[PDB]
Amino acid sequence: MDSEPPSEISLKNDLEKGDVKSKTEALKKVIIMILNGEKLPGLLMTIIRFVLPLQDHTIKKLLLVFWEIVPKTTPDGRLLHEMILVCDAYRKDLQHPNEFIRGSTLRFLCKLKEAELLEPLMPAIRACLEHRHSYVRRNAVLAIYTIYRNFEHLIPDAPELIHDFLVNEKDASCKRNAFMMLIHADQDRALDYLSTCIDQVQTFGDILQLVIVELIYKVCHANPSERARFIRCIYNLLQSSSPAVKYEAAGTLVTLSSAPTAIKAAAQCYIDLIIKESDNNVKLIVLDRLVELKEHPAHERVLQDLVMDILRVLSTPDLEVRKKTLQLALDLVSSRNVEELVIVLKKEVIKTNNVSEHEDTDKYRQLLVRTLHSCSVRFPDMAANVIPVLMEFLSDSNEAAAADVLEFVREAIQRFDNLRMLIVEKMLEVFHAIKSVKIYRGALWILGEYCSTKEDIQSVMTEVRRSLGEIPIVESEIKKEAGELKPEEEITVGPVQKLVTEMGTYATQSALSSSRPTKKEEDRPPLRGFLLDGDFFVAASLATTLTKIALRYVALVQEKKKQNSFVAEAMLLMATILHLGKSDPVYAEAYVHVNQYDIVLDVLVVNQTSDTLQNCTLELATLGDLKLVEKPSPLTLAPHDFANIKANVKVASTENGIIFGNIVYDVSGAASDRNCVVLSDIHIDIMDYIQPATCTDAEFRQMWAEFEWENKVTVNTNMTDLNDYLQHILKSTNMKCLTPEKALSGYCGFMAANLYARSIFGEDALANVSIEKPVHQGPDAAVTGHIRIRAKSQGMALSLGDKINLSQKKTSL
Amino acid sequence: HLCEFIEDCEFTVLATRILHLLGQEGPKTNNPSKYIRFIYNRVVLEHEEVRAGAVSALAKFGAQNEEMLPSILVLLKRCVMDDDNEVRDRATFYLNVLEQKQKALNAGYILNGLTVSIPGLEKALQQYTLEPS
Amino acid sequence: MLTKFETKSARVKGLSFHPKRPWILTSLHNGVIQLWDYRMCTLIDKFDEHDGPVRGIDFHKQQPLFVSGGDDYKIKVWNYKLRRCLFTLLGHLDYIRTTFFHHEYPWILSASDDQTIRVWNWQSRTCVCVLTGHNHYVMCAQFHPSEDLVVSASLDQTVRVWDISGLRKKNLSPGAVESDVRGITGVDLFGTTDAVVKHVLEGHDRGVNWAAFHPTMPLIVSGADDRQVKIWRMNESKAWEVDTCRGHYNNVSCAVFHPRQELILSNSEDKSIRVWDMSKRTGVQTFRRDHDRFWVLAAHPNLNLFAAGHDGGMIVFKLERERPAYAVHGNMLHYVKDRFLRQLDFNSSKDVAVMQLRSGSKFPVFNMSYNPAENAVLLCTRASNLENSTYDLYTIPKDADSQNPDAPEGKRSSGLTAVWVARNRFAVLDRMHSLLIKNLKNEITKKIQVPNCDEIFYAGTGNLLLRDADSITLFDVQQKRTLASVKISKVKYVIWSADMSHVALLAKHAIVICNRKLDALCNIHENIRVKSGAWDESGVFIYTTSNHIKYAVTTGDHGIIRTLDLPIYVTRVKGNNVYCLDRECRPRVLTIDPTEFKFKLALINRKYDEVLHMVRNAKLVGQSIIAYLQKKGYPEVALHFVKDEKTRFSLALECGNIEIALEAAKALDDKNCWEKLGEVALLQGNHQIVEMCYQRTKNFDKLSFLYLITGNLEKLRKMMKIAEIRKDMSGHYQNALYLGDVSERVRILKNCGQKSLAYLSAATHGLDEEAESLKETFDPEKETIPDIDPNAKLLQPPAPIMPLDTNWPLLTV
Amino acid sequence: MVLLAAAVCTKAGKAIVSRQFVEMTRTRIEGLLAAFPKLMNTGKQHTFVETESVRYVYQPMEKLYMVLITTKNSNILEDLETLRLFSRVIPEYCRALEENEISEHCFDLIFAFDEIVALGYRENVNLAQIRTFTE
Repeated sequence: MDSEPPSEISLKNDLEKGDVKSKTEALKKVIIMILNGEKLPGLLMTIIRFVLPLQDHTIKKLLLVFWEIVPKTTPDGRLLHEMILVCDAYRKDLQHPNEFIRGSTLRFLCKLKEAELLEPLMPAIRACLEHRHSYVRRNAVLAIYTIYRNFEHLIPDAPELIHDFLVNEKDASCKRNAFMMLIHADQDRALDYLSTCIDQVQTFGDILQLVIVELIYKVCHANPSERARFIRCIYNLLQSSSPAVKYEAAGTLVTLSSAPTAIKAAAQCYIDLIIKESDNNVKLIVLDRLVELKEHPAHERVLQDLVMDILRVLSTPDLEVRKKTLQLALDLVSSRNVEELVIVLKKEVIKTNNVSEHEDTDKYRQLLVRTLHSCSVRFPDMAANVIPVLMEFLSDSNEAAAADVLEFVREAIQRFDNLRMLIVEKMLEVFHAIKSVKIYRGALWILGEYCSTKEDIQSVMTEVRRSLGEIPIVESEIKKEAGELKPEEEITVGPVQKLVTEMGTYATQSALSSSRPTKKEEDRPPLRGFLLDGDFFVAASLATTLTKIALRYVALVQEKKKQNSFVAEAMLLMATILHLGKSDPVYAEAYVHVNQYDIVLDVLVVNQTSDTLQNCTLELATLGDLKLVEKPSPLTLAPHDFANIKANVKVASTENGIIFGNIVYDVSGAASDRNCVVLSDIHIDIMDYIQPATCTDAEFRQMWAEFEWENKVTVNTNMTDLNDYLQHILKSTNMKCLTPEKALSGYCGFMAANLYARSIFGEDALANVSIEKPVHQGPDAAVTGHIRIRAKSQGMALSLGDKINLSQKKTSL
Repeated sequence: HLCEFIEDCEFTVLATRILHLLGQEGPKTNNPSKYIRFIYNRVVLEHEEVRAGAVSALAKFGAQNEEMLPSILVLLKRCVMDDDNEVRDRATFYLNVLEQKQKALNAGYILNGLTVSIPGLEKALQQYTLEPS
Repeated sequence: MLTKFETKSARVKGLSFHPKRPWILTSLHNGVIQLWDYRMCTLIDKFDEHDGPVRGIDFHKQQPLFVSGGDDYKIKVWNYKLRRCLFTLLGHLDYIRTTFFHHEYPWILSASDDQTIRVWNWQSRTCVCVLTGHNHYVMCAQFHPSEDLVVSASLDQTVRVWDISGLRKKNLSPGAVESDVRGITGVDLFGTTDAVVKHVLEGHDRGVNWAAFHPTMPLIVSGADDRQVKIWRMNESKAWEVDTCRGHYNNVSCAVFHPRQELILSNSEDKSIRVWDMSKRTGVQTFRRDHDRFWVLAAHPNLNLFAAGHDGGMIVFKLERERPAYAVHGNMLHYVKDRFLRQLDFNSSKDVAVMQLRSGSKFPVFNMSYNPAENAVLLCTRASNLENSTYDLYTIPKDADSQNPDAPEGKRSSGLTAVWVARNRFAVLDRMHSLLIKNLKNEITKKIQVPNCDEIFYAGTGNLLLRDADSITLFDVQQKRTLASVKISKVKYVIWSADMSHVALLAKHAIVICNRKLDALCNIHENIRVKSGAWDESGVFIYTTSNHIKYAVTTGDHGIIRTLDLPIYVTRVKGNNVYCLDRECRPRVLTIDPTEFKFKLALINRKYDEVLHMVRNAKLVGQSIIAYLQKKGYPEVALHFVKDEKTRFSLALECGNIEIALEAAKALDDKNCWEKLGEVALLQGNHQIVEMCYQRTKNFDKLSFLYLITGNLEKLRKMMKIAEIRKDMSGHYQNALYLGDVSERVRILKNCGQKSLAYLSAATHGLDEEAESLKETFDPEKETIPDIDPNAKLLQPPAPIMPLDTNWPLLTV
Repeated sequence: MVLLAAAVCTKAGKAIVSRQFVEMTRTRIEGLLAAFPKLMNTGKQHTFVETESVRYVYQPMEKLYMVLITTKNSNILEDLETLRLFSRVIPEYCRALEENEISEHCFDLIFAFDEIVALGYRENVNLAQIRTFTE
């Protein structure tokens, strides 16, 4: 009988039957239905009658079982007395020669904090005063303590009965087996006795002595219990810069992340921390101790650095461990992050050296070039390293492989003015075999800026200019680029001037030069030719032309703040980006009142009628996410009764199977068809059910992408900013205004709120409230705001859309 | 309004259309601030060609309307509309011409802020064959 | 036809409509019976009462029960509230096809396929009667709304009308003493197979499977095994009244009358359900619903919906109206037609209804409209949207078609539509489907007029002649011109004040009440759109927005007057009463009370003495009397209710006299209140009150600070000691400075162990001896001269004021 | 009490047999055991997993969870050790875990629970000790 709540009639029958097995099974079936929480008092006389005196342990044990989980509730066969049918003949049970029945009886009897059993539990310590097992003596210290807990904090429970009444706790210390139920409030002499016992311990018992009294002067003295306290005590005597090298903490710690890569990744972190405490700049974070595994002697054999190499990773162990490991290389050794990121990047970025680090997918290659290159932009020393490695990247000599390479290096030159003169000659080489945009773009920029340095350019450019591949974006990049630097410093059959001619043709003009350009018609609609066409005031010469622009870098460009940079090593970053970091007539009148922060729905129940409505009961219901914190409890609604009855309200619950409308309120009365009527007290909305939750800009952005929010409305009374009406109203449809999606200035400055919720509707809810408050001569519609809304199938989107207008209720009875 | 859709799955092209049109018209019909706020988010997570488009458009947008210059500056300093890759190069040019230079060039360049080419009306014939295939 | 309900259950042999409630029972061939709340969508019961087909099903609503009959050969009675079998009885010896319940005593009738229908008395031991005649199966037994007679449809080619209180049937010749039944050729030929004959009816269509009545007619229609339906008079057994309806293709299981339409609805065991003309008696149209065969039919005796049972399940289907147009005059509701004929007026919480003569509608409603003075009703008839029909005007208090044909009142004339309009006796009509104006020449206008025409909009309903083609257009009195057009969001209704000059329109929050043309007088405060609400011409606006009728406002007061037990629409407010009718159109009325209204009419006119009487438990709530009256910043209302320890606290800061605060603060059992009121206290000016508070919040140090500022020295010392012990070094420390000598610090600091600080303080005052004590007890060296003096005079003259600022003067207003 | 309940669960969505030492967790016992043990106590194949602010210690046996729950704790070794001793005692009564056989020996298991953990303090048990009681 797993859980069957109607079966009590059969149990009575089964409980006495003249067959002992049946009786045991019955009583067992009662236990299992109560434990789940089901019907049990009908049976009581039957249950109690067979078992009572006997020394036959199994039925007695079963009855003994049922007296610690419901004795108080059941009363057919027990009623209320001092020597109840729980203990009257269980004084026999306590005083049987078999330890088990006595012991069991003692154990339940003393366990209860019952006051209708207080006297019978007190000399119940007799059953276990003699200690036939470790179990008997432990059973005794726990039972005396449980007696002490049960209203006997004074002389009824404190001395000895004949050996224990609160003194097993003392005795246990010096006896062969220990266990101290003495944790609080008990004899001082036993506490003292436990200390002595630390030495003459029994190990289970030591965990009991130890919860009470901890800290040792020793190293130990033995056993897991003492050992477990000991690592706590050690952390005290050296708190300083974490544990560093984990103590006896290490054993539990592995299981704490049994799923399976995460342990190594964690372990790797600690091992890296431990090596050294470095400068602790941007991603140079290694704490713990400065010297404890050093770094870097030149006589150390086979050195520290061997372990450091693991941390430099491509994936060399698996991805979770990889992400931890790349950060960890950066963390022990660099200048900041820059130094060790360049080494690390050199390995990752595409080459002709190894083909286990090159790939023909263009974005990844490109990104890897940008990561290597960002280190230079960060720190100078890296410029010198980067440029020759970049030329190796080029040497791959696939159209695309060159292409990616050329694209970053060209950015580097914008930063690094006439420093990378050397690269230009390498960069031209792979520009001729071509099937893509990227190669043309980049090459034309290097060869263009670099012209003073070289003289090749008609020849290199011209094979490509009459070759094909994909050429949209090529136009833009060649347009600003081709002439640049020194007015007449090249010549192969086209000097720098031919280049300016070319540069202009490629931009949007027409001219025979480099055997004509591939295309002329520019990239995306805004860019066009014209700016540059106007430009080249002084023909490709460092002055105030293309050259200027080329040998200068747009805004601030420093660090790895992503200003001509990309922020570490490209593969590690994907993982970091991913991390969102999300945090019968009846009359009612009613108002909601709050006194001393108690929120209640006031209801007055009125019988305007002369007719009888007796049988009157009042209930507030649990609909779904609405709940009663206590229904109105008066038996009112009688002939010409006016009553004030208070129903307390909650807003947060779990969905019930009954209707999901406004608030259900139920009054009952006389009638047999409609004994229960549902009638209303004032408004509560569907919107309550939504649950508020919040987003950060990353979670908002991810969800924006994840599912559409095209749906918009413009809501009146969003004249005001985010903070005022809009927040308060948004709150009531369990929403909250978080992070921005705005871009403010002297022409821009709609207020933008990123909203989130996680509705109990199987959807989230998100929105952006844009408040069109004029920051221009031509506003949208002046003050008002357009709320762009969604939910996960946009079923709550709509709630956001209208619950940001207005919202107010009041009455004054 | 259409741009409200989907931040980066809407594609390079829609962002390029609101961007190109907002650049070129220079809205006084609605406040450009919604448009700018919408485009600003799209650029971050969408392709190079649009992000490059967005800086150059902004520059033309500057030259045609004086008002606009403050938004150009918040957008261009960002790691997005400048300082990516292609976006940087175009930006360095477009920015420097607006910021630094006379804007003889910028002024000249905007004639409305028009597209890169004016073809015929391509869609209708394409559509005719394509539908009962 | 609209599908209200459709649940696939599989082959439903029996179907019955509850006459009390809008419920359906179905008995299935699968042996399951189900009771459905078809409007609510909630399964009431489900019983497998027999293995095989259960062919008959009935409601036994005399006490809240359902009755079923199955092929167990029994009529069983079942509880729908307790789900138990109330009683079981032996109907017959074969299939119980249909069962019917007597309302005389708990007698049950069962019709069987063993050729008899019997009635059995449970209450006693008796089987009271058996009614015999059939020679082949009584397929169905059906109640009329009177309990005296039943009809049975049997497949021996007859319909037998029975008496249930009678032995079989009950009749006796007055022209002879002999039995009515003749077994010989008389004026008709039949056998001897009855006790007597009251009425043997034709059923010839090779046996009739079912028979049923229209609720208000003696006429019955029967569907039979062939493919015809035959309509019979059961009240005379005429054969000059019986017409045959032809349409079906195979054996017709049933045919019953549609209560609410002038059609007869039939269903057959082919695959079609066919609908029949009830003024022509042949098939108008056939529908296939492709659930295959239909073995049962049902027409609602509560005139709700209509239902037919099929072999896949059953459907209850809807041919009814939703949201009808209406107006209330003084005690008369006038509404546009809905099910259950004409009803209205009276009740206030019951779903019962009762009749009064106030029918605005008494013929197909093309238009129903009130006069703006409310003296006539215009009902436009003979449908059409062509250019002509008829319009009949009725008098508003009691309505006939014509009142007298010899009197100006109740006349009729032609006009496609006619609808009343302002000037308060006028009407405007369409009689060419243009806008024509109507006069009669004095009194409420009844006579057709052809001059004046327009070329915009199209005739329909209204109250000011509403016409639509893209908007709701109000038309003028004597001008062809559009008076104005309204375009707004609606909840499917148009709400009139009661006078039909004015109109109320529903908007995004609540409703707005407006005058003639579109001019907004006010907006009803309430978050959500109300279902309906009406204004007693202006002022007292009463509305429904849920299940309760509450006043938006009366004289600036706000109240919920009372709740009803059903959702409802306000019919309008004309008089003190507000009258309501819902979708089904059951009435509720409510007297506007002097409950909530008097209380706040009184509080507004600053009467508190009046207001105490006014306080009743029909309006007490929690915050409109006992805590709403704690909402004046110069307490007035606040003074009156102050019973809550919080309201008392509040009251005190709003005056600025915190003498009461401390006590409320006390009774709030809280420290925070004492410190905050103490601060307010310092603000009224007096520091005695501040001290007491601040002392018990334990801000001895704040006090220490306050105290020279206040100019006490005695009190300042008390603070020093009781802050000494706390080691508040910006409490105990203060006071020594503040008195002219520093000695207080010296000891406190000594106890802190701050010997240095203690010496410096002491030494400077020239208490070098104490300074030395501190040095000697602790580490010496007192010679050192810090960035502060270590021995330069400290003396201050403490507080020149003789009366202190604990004794700050006050008068208090 | 430190130990709220000691519970044997079936992840059928119910507490099959369970023990409430002193009247506190009656019906409460079933809801906790029913939700959390279904997800492996929300574990990942880790003996300690904590969910809804209640420490759950467990061991899976078939579709069943033998579960120890605490919301307070005195020592690391101890919580496992009572569960462990329980796991020696449970196959003696029910031949592994299995809902029907667990159900039949409600009395056996329940009695062991009272004996093993008394007023939430982890006593010790053994298969021979168990015998005296059910004798």
